[PDB]
Amino acid sequence: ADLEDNMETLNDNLKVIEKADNAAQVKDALTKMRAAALDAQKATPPKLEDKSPDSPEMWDFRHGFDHLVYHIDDALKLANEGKVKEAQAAAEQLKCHCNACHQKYR
Ligand code: HEC
Ligand SMILES: [V+3]
Repeated sequence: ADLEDNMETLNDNLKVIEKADNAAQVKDALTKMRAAALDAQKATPPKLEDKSPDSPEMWDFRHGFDHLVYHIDDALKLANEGKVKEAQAAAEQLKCHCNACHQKYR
């Protein structure tokens, strides 16, 4: 999948999480989001296409996904413990990090 597919996967599963009826449903969407984040971490966003692959911008882009995954992994901990509401609030914490990378690189 390309970066656009990964973003729609992140967007769709965040909506799945918000509408979920139990924590296993949240757990399942979070794992799909984890996969999509690591995949997206390997892409070059179009705005940075003529930057060096070693550029500070490209490393900042990749590191935004590391922090997103960290957050996804914390939400997964709550989902595995059966705490549906806390895991959902944990998933909402992702949104500002989605937004901060978009502001720089969308
Ligand atoms: C950088 C570390 C990002 C993080 C974290 C998130 N997104 Fe993102 N997103 C990013 C880029 C560079 C782009 C442009 C994609 C392109 O190919 O030009 C996007 C785009 C989106 C979109 C629009 C996709 C499209 O059809 O063009 C969506 C819906 C989207 N992003 C959602 C999204 C969500 C929900 C995130 C947090 C879970 C998130 N993104 C994080 C870069 C980054
Ligand atoms: V954070």
